[PDB]
Amino acid sequence: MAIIKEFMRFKVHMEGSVNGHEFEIEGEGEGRPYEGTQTAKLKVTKGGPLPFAWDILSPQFSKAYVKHPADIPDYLKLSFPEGFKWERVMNFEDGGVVTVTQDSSLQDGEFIYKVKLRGTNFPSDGPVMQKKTMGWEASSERMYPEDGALKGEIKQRLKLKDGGHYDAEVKTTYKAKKPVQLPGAYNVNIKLDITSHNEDYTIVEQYERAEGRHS
Amino acid sequence: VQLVESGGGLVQAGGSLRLSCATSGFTFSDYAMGWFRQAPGKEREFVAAISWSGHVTDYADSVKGRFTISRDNVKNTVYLQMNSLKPEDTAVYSCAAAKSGTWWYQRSENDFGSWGQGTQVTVS
Repeated sequence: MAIIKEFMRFKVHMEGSVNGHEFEIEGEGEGRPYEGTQTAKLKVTKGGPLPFAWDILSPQFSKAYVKHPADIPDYLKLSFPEGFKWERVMNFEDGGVVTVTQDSSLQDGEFIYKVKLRGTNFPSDGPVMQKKTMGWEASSERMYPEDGALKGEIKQRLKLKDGGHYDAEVKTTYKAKKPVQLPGAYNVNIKLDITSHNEDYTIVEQYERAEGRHS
Repeated sequence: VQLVESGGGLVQAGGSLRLSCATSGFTFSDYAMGWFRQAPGKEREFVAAISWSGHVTDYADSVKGRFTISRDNVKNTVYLQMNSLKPEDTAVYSCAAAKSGTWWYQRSENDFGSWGQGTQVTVS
């Protein structure tokens, strides 16, 4: 509790590849962990401009910033200063697949995020490789303990510029690097938006708001 | 430190097997695991690998679509479901734990350690 201050900064590094296009992203961010709110600024340092929709990347840049009821153990906050690790698979309806592995630690007072990501089997004419997405709709992640870790499931929806939508099934596993109290099953409501971006999305600012509730 | 493969056997092509590997001596759920196979006279080759969470899997091209790697992080066991078996799948199959606790699509034999004794798979 005393190690996660009410205002926290973080740095993030991502190495990735989508349908063969390789890239690196460096970012800084900040937020109020106990309010469940955060913002980040991200810069494509290698491989820019990206030939794919930024949206598939935005959910990969921070579950330390989730507002939790007092009766729900904040497992991921408790994992610090050691931190936690998480791995994710997003299976999109058109066959596209994104895999992510991530490490979160605490160093010199800030959170350090190391991310690796791979996207594959995205149709060439699909909305991802053609940049036809308008960001994510608000999501509810079903969290539950299992295998000694905290798992999360979500059915997520990307807005399509034609007024339609692009569906994805997301499963994530978060595990503290030290023994900490796991919660019971609950839900986390998440809103993620791109708040600013330059013309070619080589600099992008994001906002996320996350809140835990009972079910 | 201790990996024991089981489930091998002899079947005709088109059949199925399910290899398992029981683990002991380390926090299984923190390590990626890999299946390799070694044919007579040849060197070990990569078959499949699975990250610590089980969400990220990787397969050699020659088995993709036919084989499925999985894991049970409660029982601490690795599995390789083998369907549509072909004669060229005949080999000794061995399981290994990744040396580094940060696997990411690493297929090299040198990226894995603590090898079990293996189990024989023969396909006619």
